[PDB]
Amino acid sequence: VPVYDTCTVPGSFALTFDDGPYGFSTRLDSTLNAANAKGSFFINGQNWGCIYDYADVLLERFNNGHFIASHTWSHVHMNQGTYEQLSHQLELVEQAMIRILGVKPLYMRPPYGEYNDVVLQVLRDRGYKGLIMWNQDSGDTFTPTPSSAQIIDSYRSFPEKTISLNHEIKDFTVDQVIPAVIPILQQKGFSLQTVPECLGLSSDPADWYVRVQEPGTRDDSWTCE
Ligand SMILES: O=C(NO)c1ccccc1
Ligand SMILES: [Zn+2]
Repeated sequence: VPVYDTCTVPGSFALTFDDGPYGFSTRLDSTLNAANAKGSFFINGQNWGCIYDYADVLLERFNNGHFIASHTWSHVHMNQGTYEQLSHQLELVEQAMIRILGVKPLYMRPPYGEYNDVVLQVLRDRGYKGLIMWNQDSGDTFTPTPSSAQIIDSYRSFPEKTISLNHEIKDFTVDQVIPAVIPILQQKGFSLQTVPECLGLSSDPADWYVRVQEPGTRDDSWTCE
């Protein structure tokens, strides 16, 4: 399976967000949507909330052309898992997206940026088309944590074709950084694209997923316990 860390489309720039959705996600998506900016979201199943409790955010995200991909169910250190454990960690997110959205993801980003040959083999066997890394880090999960002003200033020098790592579980990323950096990036000539579009893969959201069935209605299986 191919590993990607840099866009190829001239002028493109990928704002990417890990570990969500979360309690500020509706705000984040409204900010992106108001600027016609597209985000890439690498979601968990049970980590900072249960994915089924975020179904409405996920549906808005899906239907507005944002890119949704897997970050594993439980945010595991994948280099420590067996083939079978990793397959389960991916299957569980696939199943949630099948229930909520009717589709399976074709892409994923490994927690901690940690992967190996077992990870790549599981991805190949499960039909994934790509493992998505990054090439610039906002620092929003560094500890001690930089200020929003520091993060915004770092964004002023991230060049074209950046795939930027952010975490939507950080309130200041949603409330301070992204509202400041969208105009910085758009006004200097960058196109805020999803990762597949910026890689010269398809710009059609339907090509980022495999349709399995019609989206489900919420029932008692929409649970993480
Ligand atoms: O899982 C992660 N981000 O979503 C991660 C964690 C540590 C370092 C780099 C990335
Ligand atoms: Zn993560």
